[PDB]
Amino acid sequence: PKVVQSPLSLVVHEGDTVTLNCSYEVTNFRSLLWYKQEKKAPTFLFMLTSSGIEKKSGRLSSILDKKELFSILNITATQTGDSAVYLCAWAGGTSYGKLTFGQGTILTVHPNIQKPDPAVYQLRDSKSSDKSVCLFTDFDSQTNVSQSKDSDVYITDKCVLDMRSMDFKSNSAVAWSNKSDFACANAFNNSIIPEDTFFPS
Amino acid sequence: PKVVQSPLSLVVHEGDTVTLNCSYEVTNFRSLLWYKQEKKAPTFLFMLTSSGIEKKSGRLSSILDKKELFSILNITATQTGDSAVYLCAWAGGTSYGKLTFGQGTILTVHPNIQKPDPAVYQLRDSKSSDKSVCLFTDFDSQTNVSQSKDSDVYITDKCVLDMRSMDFKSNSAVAWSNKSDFACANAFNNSIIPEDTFFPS
Amino acid sequence: AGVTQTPKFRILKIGQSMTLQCTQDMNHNYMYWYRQDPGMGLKLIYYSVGAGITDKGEVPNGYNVSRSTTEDFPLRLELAAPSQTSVYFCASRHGLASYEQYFGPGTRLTVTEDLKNVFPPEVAVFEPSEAEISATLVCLATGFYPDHVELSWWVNGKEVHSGVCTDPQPLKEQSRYALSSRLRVSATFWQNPRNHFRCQVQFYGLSENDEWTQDRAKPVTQIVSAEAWGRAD
Amino acid sequence: AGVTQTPKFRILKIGQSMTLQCTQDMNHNYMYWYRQDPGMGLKLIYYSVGAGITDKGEVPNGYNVSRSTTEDFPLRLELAAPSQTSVYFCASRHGLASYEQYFGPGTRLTVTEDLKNVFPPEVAVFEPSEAEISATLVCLATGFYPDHVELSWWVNGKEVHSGVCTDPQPLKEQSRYALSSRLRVSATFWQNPRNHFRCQVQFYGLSENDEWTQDRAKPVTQIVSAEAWGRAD
Ligand SMILES: *[C@@H]1O[C@H](CO)[C@@H](O)[C@H](O)[C@H]1NC(C)=O
Ligand SMILES: *[C@@H]1O[C@H](CO)[C@@H](O)[C@H](O)[C@H]1NC(C)=O
Ligand SMILES: *[C@@H]1O[C@H](CO)[C@@H](O)[C@H](O)[C@H]1NC(C)=O
Ligand SMILES: *[C@@H]1O[C@H](CO)[C@@H](O)[C@H](O)[C@H]1NC(C)=O
Ligand SMILES: [Cl-]
Ligand SMILES: [Cl-]
Ligand SMILES: [Cl-]
Ligand SMILES: [Cl-]
Ligand SMILES: [Cl-]
Ligand SMILES: [Cl-]
Repeated sequence: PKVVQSPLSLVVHEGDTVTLNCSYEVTNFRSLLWYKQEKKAPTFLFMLTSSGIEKKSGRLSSILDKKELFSILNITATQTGDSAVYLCAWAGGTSYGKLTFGQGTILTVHPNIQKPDPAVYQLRDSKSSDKSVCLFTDFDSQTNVSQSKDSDVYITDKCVLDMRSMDFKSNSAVAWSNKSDFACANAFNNSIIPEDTFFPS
Repeated sequence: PKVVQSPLSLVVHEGDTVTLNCSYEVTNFRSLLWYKQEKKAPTFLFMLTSSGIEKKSGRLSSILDKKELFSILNITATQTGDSAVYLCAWAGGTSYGKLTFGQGTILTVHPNIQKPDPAVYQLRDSKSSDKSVCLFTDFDSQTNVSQSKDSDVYITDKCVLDMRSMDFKSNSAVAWSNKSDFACANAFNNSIIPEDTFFPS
Repeated sequence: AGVTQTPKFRILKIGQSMTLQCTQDMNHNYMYWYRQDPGMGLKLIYYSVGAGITDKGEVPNGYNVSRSTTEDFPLRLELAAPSQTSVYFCASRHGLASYEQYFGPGTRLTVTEDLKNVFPPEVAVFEPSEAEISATLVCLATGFYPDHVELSWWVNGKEVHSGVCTDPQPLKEQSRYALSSRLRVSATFWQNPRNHFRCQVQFYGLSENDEWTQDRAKPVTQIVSAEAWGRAD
Repeated sequence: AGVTQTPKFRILKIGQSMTLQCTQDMNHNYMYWYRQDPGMGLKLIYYSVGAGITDKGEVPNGYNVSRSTTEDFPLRLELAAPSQTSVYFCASRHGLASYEQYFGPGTRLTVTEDLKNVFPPEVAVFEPSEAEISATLVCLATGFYPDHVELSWWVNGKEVHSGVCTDPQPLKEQSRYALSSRLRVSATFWQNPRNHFRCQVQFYGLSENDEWTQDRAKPVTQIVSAEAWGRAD
């Protein structure tokens, strides 16, 4: 129990701020190392060694005080690409050097859509048996998504794309099968979508 | 867009603290009303009307300043029964009186287990065809739980019980079917449990 | 002795009528009616700042209100609709320089076309276990529609919240629903043959002349339970 | 020009041997090896504070290390085990009064008994839509094992991260896996018949003499893609 982080899971709308609290053992000890890991090798953020401290780099601040176990780790203007797990690591004796990683803080930040036009469409393959795929898009990022109903069909979860040109950031999920009896309306009844949705017929 | 709360979803281990930020429209306006709702009618917590304010009731504090839109809403020693959605409501003109409720802050707080002895057992009915149920218990509250594999079988999610006498707070989930070919080990392979688990044979 | 509404649970076919009554002896001027559901949040329907005078909230249609007296502020659904399946809350704002709003226990109602979809739950108690290290036994309610149920444990004739944990949400078998509960007791407590355990669920349902369900019986409002005794082993 | 390890993806049968190499020209004294996986978190295996000298971390067994030179600090799996399926990270601490630890791109390997479970993905591009309000088209990779894949979009011969969104985790069809991606472009962009779209996935797989899969073929390391053209409609 050398290191414990709070909160365990954090979900915020875009912007605002996040304060991540890290607690460590006081005997013995050394620098706290902040890393941000998303679907890949961890990226070094902060080194707190011996410092007072009031410290900041970029949009983040690593400031730590004693306060036997603490770290501030502020944030400003949370962005959609900031979703990741945060680790304060650890350093201490004996037998240098080493790192003790906590469970990490899973952080998810939803993008802001202004004028949602949620909807469910149907699309077909290029050259095929006329197998098809249904697409749920443009809804608000808070709306959940249900897993496979009978498990013989396949449904993904919420995923957001972006365009630098048009500034549009749009969420989406897909649901599909080979069956001809498969129909979008009939398909996604598992979870209720807002009436703002679309069923072309 | 009269009221917006952050964070949207918050998950903490038992204890520590939570600061809930509430933003409202400044023209016109009146008291912010804090409510805590869990699986039932909302319970009145705080009334912020006209106040400065530095205010606290019990283990909570409603203090608000201007700071055109803010509320502190601190907390101390988060307990397992504090899991619920929190709403700062709203009050304002014209046409009094009325409340504008935000999406609410979903707050989940996990209990502390000290010496986990996670395991999966098998149990039978009283008078039956010898239909049976498998039980996963005693593990740590962070471990996830997978939904129904083939959807023709049934699995619950993490649920914690308590005993005032023995102080023991234990998590658990159940998975069952009627089939004789159904076996606990074979059943829950969907999600990997720690090796600390138990498979009696 | 605060806001008290009625009934708690309701079911019905579409194009049907229902009245929900709310009563407060707290002597309050303002009474409200709210509608809630998982995705739409909590929104106001109708409100009255005094006896005899009402006015419209966010979703005034589909509903109607008549307030004769200060104490009671009921509402009526003229025509049932699947859109109206929900949890309603009667509120009371009093008030004099006071925005505090108190709520009743809440009511839950559902609308289904055929009405033959209504089924009573099947209760079972499963008595464990091999490997009792220290005993946690579970109860299963299976195949019940609608979703209105009250589950609880009775040990030796008395209800106990002591070691009991119940699922906050029921599982879906495809309508229809399945709920699981469990309780954990001391090893020596279960091994006492003189101790009795009963897992009881109260199912709210049809009242009269629906008539019944497909292939007879009836899904009336009833109590179904399951019984277990202490095992000496 | 930092920590660089190899290979990126690996598969193999149990009781089999593998070597993972890590190289740094950064001139660093301390080199580490970490093991990661969804439930067990990130933990240290082996570490070396200098060339010629090594030492054990949290999970020293199942693994072995030999460091001749300062630049390279590899590790070897003598006997493959299902417990060893994981994502490994080579790290570098340098260091002089410095705790900063830099990581390589990471490597992912899986262990399966039969090895006949290995399948190449089936790629398809679906071209939408009726009701194009403003065009978002999706690609499906289906029925691939193991889980090692690299998916991406090529428009007119060039790869684009512009409007592309891909699933962070693959779906399970029961082994085996299915992944979905999508991109969204301007309405007029898709309607140009001169524009070409290719959804490409790179599948890492067997090298030589496995031999192959049940009922022939082979699941070698390959690239499978899907093609779409601009629709004038
Ligand atoms: C972090 O948690 C500790 C106790 O776990 C507490 O004393 C401290 O105030 C917290 N830090 C912040 C910034 O809230
Ligand atoms: C709440 O959010 C506002 C902006 O949305 C910010 O200015 C304010 O500082 C926040 N309050 C706290 C206590 O962080
Ligand atoms: C309720 O219905 C009555 C007649 O049934 C009607 O006169 C009244 O206007 C309705 N309520 C409202 C608010 O319109
Ligand atoms: C690695 O294996 C060699 C022989 O194969 C052995 O001598 C050495 O001790 C092993 N490494 C460790 C750390 O024990
Ligand atoms: Cl035992
Ligand atoms: Cl209940
Ligand atoms: Cl009790
Ligand atoms: Cl259109
Ligand atoms: Cl990818
Ligand atoms: Cl690009």
